[PDB]
Amino acid sequence: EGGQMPIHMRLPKLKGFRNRFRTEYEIVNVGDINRLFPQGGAVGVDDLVAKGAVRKNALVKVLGDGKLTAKVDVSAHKFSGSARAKITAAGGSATE
Amino acid sequence: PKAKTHSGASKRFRRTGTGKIVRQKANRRHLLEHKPSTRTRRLDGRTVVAANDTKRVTSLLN
RNA sequence: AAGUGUCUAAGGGCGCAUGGUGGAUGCCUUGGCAUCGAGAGCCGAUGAAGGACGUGGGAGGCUGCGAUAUGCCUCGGGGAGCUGUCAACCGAGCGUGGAUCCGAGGAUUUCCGAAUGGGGAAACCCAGCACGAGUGAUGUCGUGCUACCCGCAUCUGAAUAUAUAGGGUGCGGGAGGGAACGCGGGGAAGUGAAACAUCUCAGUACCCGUAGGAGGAGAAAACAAUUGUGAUUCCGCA
RNA sequence: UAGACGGUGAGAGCCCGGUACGCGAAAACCCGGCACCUGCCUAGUAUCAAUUCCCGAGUAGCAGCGGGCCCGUGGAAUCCGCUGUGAAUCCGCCGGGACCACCCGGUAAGCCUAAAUACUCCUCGAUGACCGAUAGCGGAUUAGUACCGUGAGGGAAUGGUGAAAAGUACCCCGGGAGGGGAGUGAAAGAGUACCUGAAACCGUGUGCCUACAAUCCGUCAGAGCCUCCUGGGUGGUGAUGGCGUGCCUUUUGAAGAAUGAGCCUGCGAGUCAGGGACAUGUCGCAAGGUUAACCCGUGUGGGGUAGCCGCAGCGAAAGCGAGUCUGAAUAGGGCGACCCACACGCGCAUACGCGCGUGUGAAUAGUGGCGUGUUCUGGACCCGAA
RNA sequence: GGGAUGAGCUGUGGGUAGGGGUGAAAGGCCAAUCAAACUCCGUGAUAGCUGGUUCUCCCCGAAAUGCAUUUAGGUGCAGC
RNA sequence: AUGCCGUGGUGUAAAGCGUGGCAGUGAGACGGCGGGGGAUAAGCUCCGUACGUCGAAAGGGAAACAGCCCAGAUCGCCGGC
RNA sequence: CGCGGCACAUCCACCUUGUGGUGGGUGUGGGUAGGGGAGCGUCCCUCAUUCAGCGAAGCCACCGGGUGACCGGUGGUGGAGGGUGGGGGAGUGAGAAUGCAGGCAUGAGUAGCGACAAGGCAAGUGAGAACCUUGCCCGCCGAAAGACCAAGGGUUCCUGGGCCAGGCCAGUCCGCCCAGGGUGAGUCGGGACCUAAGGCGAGGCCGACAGGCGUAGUCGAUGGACAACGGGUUGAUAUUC
RNA sequence: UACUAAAAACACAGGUCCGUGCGAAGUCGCAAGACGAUGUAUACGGACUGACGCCUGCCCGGUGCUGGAAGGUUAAGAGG
RNA sequence: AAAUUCCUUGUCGGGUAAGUUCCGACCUGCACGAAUGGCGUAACGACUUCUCAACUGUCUCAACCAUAGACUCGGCGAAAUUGCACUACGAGUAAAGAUGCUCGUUACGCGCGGCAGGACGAAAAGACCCCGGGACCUUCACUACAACUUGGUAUUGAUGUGCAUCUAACCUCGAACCCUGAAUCGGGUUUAGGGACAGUGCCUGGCGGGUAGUUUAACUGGGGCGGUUGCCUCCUAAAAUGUAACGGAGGCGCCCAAAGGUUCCCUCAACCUGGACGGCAAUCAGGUGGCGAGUGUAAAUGCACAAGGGAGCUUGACUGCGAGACUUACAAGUCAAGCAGGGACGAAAGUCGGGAUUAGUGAUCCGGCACCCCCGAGUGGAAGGGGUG
Ligand SMILES: [Mg+2]
Ligand SMILES: [Mg+2]
Ligand SMILES: [Mg+2]
Ligand SMILES: [Mg+2]
Ligand SMILES: [Mg+2]
Ligand SMILES: [Mg+2]
Ligand SMILES: [Mg+2]
Ligand SMILES: [Mg+2]
Ligand SMILES: [Mg+2]
Ligand SMILES: [Mg+2]
Ligand SMILES: [Mg+2]
Ligand SMILES: [Mg+2]
Ligand SMILES: [Mg+2]
Ligand SMILES: [Mg+2]
Ligand SMILES: [Mg+2]
Ligand SMILES: [Mg+2]
Ligand SMILES: [Mg+2]
Ligand SMILES: [Mg+2]
Ligand SMILES: [Mg+2]
Ligand SMILES: [Mg+2]
Ligand SMILES: [Mg+2]
Ligand SMILES: [Mg+2]
Ligand SMILES: [Mg+2]
Ligand SMILES: [Mg+2]
Ligand SMILES: [Mg+2]
Ligand SMILES: [Mg+2]
Ligand SMILES: [Mg+2]
Ligand SMILES: [Mg+2]
Ligand SMILES: [Mg+2]
Ligand SMILES: [Mg+2]
Ligand SMILES: [Mg+2]
Ligand SMILES: [Mg+2]
Ligand SMILES: [Mg+2]
Ligand SMILES: [Mg+2]
Ligand SMILES: [Mg+2]
Ligand SMILES: [Mg+2]
Ligand SMILES: [Mg+2]
Ligand SMILES: [Mg+2]
Ligand SMILES: [Mg+2]
Ligand SMILES: [Mg+2]
Ligand SMILES: [Mg+2]
Ligand SMILES: [Mg+2]
Ligand SMILES: [Mg+2]
Ligand SMILES: [Mg+2]
Ligand SMILES: [Mg+2]
Ligand SMILES: [Mg+2]
Ligand SMILES: [Mg+2]
Ligand SMILES: [Mg+2]
Ligand SMILES: [Mg+2]
Ligand SMILES: [Mg+2]
Ligand SMILES: [Mg+2]
Ligand SMILES: [Mg+2]
Ligand SMILES: [Mg+2]
Ligand SMILES: [Mg+2]
Ligand SMILES: [Mg+2]
Ligand SMILES: [Mg+2]
Ligand SMILES: [Mg+2]
Ligand SMILES: [Mg+2]
Ligand SMILES: [Mg+2]
Ligand SMILES: [Mg+2]
Ligand SMILES: [Mg+2]
Ligand SMILES: [Mg+2]
Ligand SMILES: [Mg+2]
Ligand SMILES: [Mg+2]
Ligand SMILES: [Mg+2]
Ligand SMILES: [Mg+2]
Ligand SMILES: [Mg+2]
Ligand SMILES: [Mg+2]
Ligand SMILES: [Mg+2]
Ligand SMILES: [Mg+2]
Ligand SMILES: [Mg+2]
Ligand SMILES: [Mg+2]
Ligand SMILES: [Mg+2]
Ligand SMILES: [Mg+2]
Ligand SMILES: [Mg+2]
Ligand SMILES: [Mg+2]
Ligand SMILES: [Mg+2]
Ligand SMILES: [Mg+2]
Ligand SMILES: [Mg+2]
Ligand SMILES: [Mg+2]
Ligand SMILES: [Mg+2]
Ligand SMILES: [Mg+2]
Ligand SMILES: [Mg+2]
Ligand SMILES: [Mg+2]
Ligand SMILES: [Mg+2]
Ligand SMILES: [Mg+2]
Ligand SMILES: [Mg+2]
Ligand SMILES: [Mg+2]
Ligand SMILES: [Mg+2]
Ligand SMILES: [Mg+2]
Ligand SMILES: [Mg+2]
Ligand SMILES: [Mg+2]
Ligand SMILES: [Mg+2]
Ligand SMILES: [Mg+2]
Ligand SMILES: [Mg+2]
Ligand SMILES: [Mg+2]
Ligand SMILES: [Mg+2]
Ligand SMILES: [Mg+2]
Ligand SMILES: [Mg+2]
Ligand SMILES: [Mg+2]
Ligand SMILES: [Mg+2]
Ligand SMILES: [Mg+2]
Ligand SMILES: [Mg+2]
Ligand SMILES: [Mg+2]
Ligand SMILES: [Mg+2]
Ligand SMILES: [Mg+2]
Ligand SMILES: [Mg+2]
Ligand SMILES: [Mg+2]
Ligand SMILES: [Mg+2]
Ligand SMILES: [Mg+2]
Ligand SMILES: [Mg+2]
Ligand SMILES: [Mg+2]
Ligand SMILES: [Mg+2]
Ligand SMILES: [Mg+2]
Ligand SMILES: [Mg+2]
Ligand SMILES: [Mg+2]
Ligand SMILES: [Mg+2]
Ligand SMILES: [Mg+2]
Ligand SMILES: [Mg+2]
Ligand SMILES: [Mg+2]
Ligand SMILES: [Mg+2]
Ligand SMILES: [Mg+2]
Ligand SMILES: [Mg+2]
Ligand SMILES: [Mg+2]
Ligand SMILES: [Mg+2]
Ligand SMILES: [Mg+2]
Ligand SMILES: [Mg+2]
Ligand SMILES: [Mg+2]
Ligand SMILES: [Mg+2]
Ligand SMILES: [Mg+2]
Ligand SMILES: [Mg+2]
Ligand SMILES: [Mg+2]
Ligand SMILES: [Mg+2]
Ligand SMILES: [Mg+2]
Ligand SMILES: [Mg+2]
Ligand SMILES: [Mg+2]
Ligand SMILES: [Mg+2]
Ligand SMILES: [Mg+2]
Ligand SMILES: [Mg+2]
Ligand SMILES: [Mg+2]
Ligand SMILES: [Mg+2]
Ligand SMILES: [Mg+2]
Ligand SMILES: [Mg+2]
Ligand SMILES: [Mg+2]
Ligand SMILES: [Mg+2]
Ligand SMILES: [Mg+2]
Ligand SMILES: [Mg+2]
Ligand SMILES: [Mg+2]
Ligand SMILES: [Mg+2]
Repeated sequence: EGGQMPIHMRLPKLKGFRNRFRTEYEIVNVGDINRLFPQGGAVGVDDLVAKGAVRKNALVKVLGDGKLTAKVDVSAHKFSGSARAKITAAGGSATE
Repeated sequence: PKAKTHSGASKRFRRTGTGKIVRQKANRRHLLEHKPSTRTRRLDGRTVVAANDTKRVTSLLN
């Protein structure tokens, strides 16, 4: 910028560190589980990888966006609180 | 070859969920005694990069 | 008398016509460039790579060859022309009793060159020994061998005794070259940092050593993280 | 099974060399087999028990100074070099990023090891939306030659008659050179100065103008001549009148007496690579999209899910999640979600609608390809130092 | 015009080599080049500087300002 | 006085604004008006000016004459104002 | 302003009312840097089609055409490749870089034709003579402008030819071109003898490597040693025959 | 000062100072080695001055050089 | 009065008709001076300088002659340069010096020999100057390195009391002998010495223009020198904002624990009149006096309703925030109601997130400290990192 201290040097670094050991979760929402599994039934990590709501070979957690009207038995990793709330409210089960 | 992203820019800017580029603000690192809390709180947090810095900042991050 | 009134080209301009110069354009090509698929990946003291000087019926160059000199022998192929090419002219010949030509193997292979008998301004000079040839005899000619270092094996064992250094002999080997690719080692600067020293350039260029057909690496003092993988290399990701 | 390619007097499958295809090797070399040969085994095995010994040294470790790894010495781990110090042999030692404990992994200080990888001086066989004589190699030509330099080094230029030399006998001018006539040839409007034969440049002939006029050289107006066709129109010229300060670069501003250009011909400057980056145009598929290496195919085709991008964000992070961070806060703020047009279907509003689901966008929403502009790293539009 | 038996001139053969040589010293000379030779290579060095950058038409059309700048003939952002 | 800010009407196509792609420019000149510096010199210099022209604007006028006055060249006409 | 042509933007009405066309309005069309849009020409490839020895390309002239880059027709020349269209790809366009190569102008029939020794006549040869040959006059050098050697050059030497290049003019001449010929050593100058400076250097010492230095030794004349004189002869050799 | 400077510049004989006790000091080389020198303080090297005559005064504060080591400061090493 | 003297042609004397030069002095030495030698000096000098004689074409002042060119003829036959071209002059105009533009004037076309005023003639991308880059040079610029030097440690040992001695490491370019035939090399053997020193390796301090790479600002009416560089206030500034100059003026790089917050109270300066020390001006009293005083500190805008003066109690000189604004290229800078926590003052209303306001300041990086316990390289820790201040 002609010699004044540039924008990438005037400003401070963003604070903090990145966690080397962070566990990243693929995300599925009970809304899209309802969308992909209208009749309910057993829901597995492999099953919703196959139906395409989640990437393969990753830990997947279920979140609570959208409605659940399906009697669903979802076996995922580390559900959300609202996710279990509406999964059981629809009569299904949420299992690690 | 493959483009190298600018290191200092990558540590001074980040993108939000909708693509806005944010940044923290200068003058909060030291000489804080004479700075009143109104000024330090104005300087606290993150702001969106100025509209006419956006193009160069995006070029640096990309 | 007054007046108006053409015409002329020393040369020059413009346009045509017709030529010259020149070598563009177009179209080519016994030449290149970049690849792909196969090979071959070394040559050298049994003298290399590369040369010098010679060699042909005619002068030179190229090319081939080496005093056996565009050539010698053998084994194959082939079948009528041939005596290479700039490059025509001739001259003189050869060939179905198989030439020219093509393939393979061998023979010859001056001198220089690692060059190595010694010397030297590379392609030159001067030898020693042995065996032959030649002379009346010295002269002279031909062929081998004769560098240094290393290793091995034998003999000897200085000062000095044990001994060793060294020396003698006999076998082997090395040396030098090669476009790229490998490995190990040494290792810039310009440049970039809008200056510049950290940093970069870049372990690049270059250099040294040293290969091989490839090389290096390679068989866990490995990774990994609670079930695990199981030499190395290389490619793609990450 | 031959229409590859080239030659032959002009585009040849049937004319020639060949081509498809089929044969072919004395010998040499290469490859493989059988022998011959060489080497190993014909004596160990199992169990018990863990009393004894064995595992590669000036090495490891440690300290110093360096090097190298993303690590530029940092808390510096692993690895390498030198200096000093200097172990232990499994109830050892090393690594797991200071270190300690535990746990896990492995056995340094000896060597060898194919294949997948790199390269092409060289040999065959092909190929080219490569060049075509100022190009392409410097080199189609005496080419690393000539030439230049003491030397290391530098380093050119020069291709084309014609199908066939049929390369012009003979005669004439001329000392020859050169030419004329003859002759050859389809052509000499191909004559070894040779295919085509542009421009600059140089003549010759010819129409008009031009020796009283001050001219960026033209332009508009315009007589008259000349020419060729039917007074008229072309084409040439241009007496005479007006207007009129070259081109380029670079400048506030140049006709400028600022720069560059004698002329002509040829050559001489935003290119290419990358699943790069951004944005766009377009096309495919679409909550998905797409492969990379690689594999298989005479190809451009078919496989190939590793990966990448999209799919949820917030937070330094643990983490939580349509939320999340700050905060004591059911305070406020930050960032993020409320995703589109048309239609139907539902849990139903009289038929018109909130939400949620099919669908249809084959721009949806992304993703991949291709085009373009810009950009990154490369010489990066080209030329130029000291 | 100076020296011209001398610190003379000159031949032949040799030695010293580039941050080096040599210099009765002028930064002189080291192959017509010397305040660091020449050649090749790094290399197409770099140059905020100078120059050049080639066909056409259609539409629109600036700026020579502010801020900052080891900046002032450059550049970033703004303005247009 | 102008100028400026807001607002309500009226008028006015190529206003404005946001956000992207691609810029160039960042040496200005003179003239009018208001000022500084200078010697109320300079074809001087430095500012201001919803001022102009040149720059990048040909045509007409000013003898000639970027920057003054008139006027903004789409092309053609041997028409007119 | 009038009349006619074009273009851009935008608006209104018909036609598959946006891919958009048609008609009509309205406004607009100076322009450097610069942005955007649309095209011309060259070459190559693919597909289709069509020309071409009854003549392609290229070039030249003339006549025409388009809003521009440019295009077409006809004829001449020429001798083997073109045209058009759908696409694809560029070493795709030059007037400038004191750009590069080649050709050719301008200066200009100009300067100059290289020492201030000096030429002349007669005859000859010849196509051609200031320059060549012969003779004779004249002049110049003569411590060289003569005769030799070394270094260097390399055949320039001699003979016979030649005469378009070269020679600063011309040339019959020539150190030019062509062919043939020519250089004879016991004693000359060198080696086979010797060593100087210096060079190389077995082993060796030193140095990470590369390599440096150096002993023995071996080279290295410009020096030391070493035996020939006089005459004659060829076109060209001679202390050589 | 080859090629615009020949001088008053350089050199010089003479002078002084400093270094050097000997494979010296100095110099060339990483070293070996070499020159110095087949020299040995009447010698060699460096510095300044510049025949000869008369002379060469003051300052040791600064900076060098030479010598000294009482004390202060301090690196590695040891220590811990 | 100089190879030194600026003033300066100093002054005096000499030399000349006339002397800024010359010679001799004077001393007022801008700025002489003793080995960067001082002052002299015979001889010497293609040195510099002044004078005289002689001599002369140097000159007054030129003339003539010969030769080589020039010129003519014949032959051969370049060159630099070149945007063009049937290239006048004057006065103008214009990038401010015109063949080319204006208005005039002058001029038949073309050669030849001459001259050199112009074509800002030709030649070398100005050497001067400035800007950018470079090179080399210097040094008490920076940072390195070589060399030199210091200590530790290894090589490196023994004995006694760091010191001494010893010898065996190591060293010797002391000597002899052998390889060796030829050897001033080398090596070995012996001897004579030195000697755990030296040298060398690693580590380490010093020194180090000897060498190397580099830096050494910009603005600027050219550059240098001088001055300046950020912030605040005013004027310039053309009555919003903004606005340049090396334009005109000043301040700032703090201070205050109260000079902050709050509650309450007060009004100043000056003048006049009277009054022990006391006066023009100390304190007092009374009038008059609305701001002429004061404001921590420049200036401006403000403040008498006070923001000026005084007193009481206090720490809001807060924590978590912050709608919305101003300003602005960006980075920054500025204001902020109001909400909550926990407080201060106040009876309450309320006010308080420093100071009447606007200067008293410094991005990022890299680190430090306190806290929080966020991550913690197999795991538990820890190291280290992170957040907040
Ligand atoms: Mg902080
Ligand atoms: Mg604070
Ligand atoms: Mg051609
Ligand atoms: Mg081999
Ligand atoms: Mg031949
Ligand atoms: Mg031959
Ligand atoms: Mg033989
Ligand atoms: Mg046979
Ligand atoms: Mg044969
Ligand atoms: Mg053979
Ligand atoms: Mg030999
Ligand atoms: Mg030899
Ligand atoms: Mg013995
Ligand atoms: Mg080898
Ligand atoms: Mg560097
Ligand atoms: Mg730099
Ligand atoms: Mg730069
Ligand atoms: Mg191997
Ligand atoms: Mg064919
Ligand atoms: Mg270590
Ligand atoms: Mg390291
Ligand atoms: Mg082991
Ligand atoms: Mg092992
Ligand atoms: Mg191996
Ligand atoms: Mg392998
Ligand atoms: Mg191959
Ligand atoms: Mg081939
Ligand atoms: Mg070529
Ligand atoms: Mg030569
Ligand atoms: Mg004829
Ligand atoms: Mg005829
Ligand atoms: Mg005929
Ligand atoms: Mg023909
Ligand atoms: Mg020709
Ligand atoms: Mg021809
Ligand atoms: Mg007339
Ligand atoms: Mg006139
Ligand atoms: Mg006219
Ligand atoms: Mg301009
Ligand atoms: Mg100017
Ligand atoms: Mg000009
Ligand atoms: Mg001119
Ligand atoms: Mg200029
Ligand atoms: Mg020019
Ligand atoms: Mg995040
Ligand atoms: Mg929120
Ligand atoms: Mg799409
Ligand atoms: Mg492309
Ligand atoms: Mg360049
Ligand atoms: Mg003389
Ligand atoms: Mg004399
Ligand atoms: Mg004399
Ligand atoms: Mg000098
Ligand atoms: Mg020279
Ligand atoms: Mg240099
Ligand atoms: Mg490079
Ligand atoms: Mg416009
Ligand atoms: Mg700065
Ligand atoms: Mg910009
Ligand atoms: Mg600027
Ligand atoms: Mg400016
Ligand atoms: Mg201005
Ligand atoms: Mg004014
Ligand atoms: Mg002005
Ligand atoms: Mg103005
Ligand atoms: Mg105008
Ligand atoms: Mg006008
Ligand atoms: Mg006019
Ligand atoms: Mg009228
Ligand atoms: Mg336009
Ligand atoms: Mg207009
Ligand atoms: Mg433009
Ligand atoms: Mg025909
Ligand atoms: Mg014809
Ligand atoms: Mg063609
Ligand atoms: Mg035509
Ligand atoms: Mg035609
Ligand atoms: Mg034709
Ligand atoms: Mg064509
Ligand atoms: Mg086509
Ligand atoms: Mg195309
Ligand atoms: Mg091109
Ligand atoms: Mg051209
Ligand atoms: Mg040109
Ligand atoms: Mg030329
Ligand atoms: Mg002339
Ligand atoms: Mg003449
Ligand atoms: Mg002559
Ligand atoms: Mg005669
Ligand atoms: Mg005489
Ligand atoms: Mg005499
Ligand atoms: Mg002769
Ligand atoms: Mg003859
Ligand atoms: Mg002749
Ligand atoms: Mg002649
Ligand atoms: Mg040796
Ligand atoms: Mg030697
Ligand atoms: Mg010798
Ligand atoms: Mg000899
Ligand atoms: Mg001799
Ligand atoms: Mg003779
Ligand atoms: Mg000179
Ligand atoms: Mg001279
Ligand atoms: Mg002396
Ligand atoms: Mg002494
Ligand atoms: Mg010494
Ligand atoms: Mg001294
Ligand atoms: Mg002196
Ligand atoms: Mg003294
Ligand atoms: Mg003292
Ligand atoms: Mg004097
Ligand atoms: Mg005087
Ligand atoms: Mg005097
Ligand atoms: Mg002195
Ligand atoms: Mg003196
Ligand atoms: Mg003299
Ligand atoms: Mg005369
Ligand atoms: Mg003449
Ligand atoms: Mg005239
Ligand atoms: Mg004039
Ligand atoms: Mg005039
Ligand atoms: Mg004119
Ligand atoms: Mg004349
Ligand atoms: Mg002149
Ligand atoms: Mg000039
Ligand atoms: Mg210049
Ligand atoms: Mg010093
Ligand atoms: Mg020491
Ligand atoms: Mg030591
Ligand atoms: Mg230096
Ligand atoms: Mg540098
Ligand atoms: Mg400056
Ligand atoms: Mg100034
Ligand atoms: Mg104002
Ligand atoms: Mg105003
Ligand atoms: Mg101040
Ligand atoms: Mg208070
Ligand atoms: Mg108060
Ligand atoms: Mg505070
Ligand atoms: Mg806020
Ligand atoms: Mg409260
Ligand atoms: Mg209370
Ligand atoms: Mg408040
Ligand atoms: Mg204050
Ligand atoms: Mg930094
Ligand atoms: Mg852990
Ligand atoms: Mg660990
Ligand atoms: Mg901690
Ligand atoms: Mg906070």
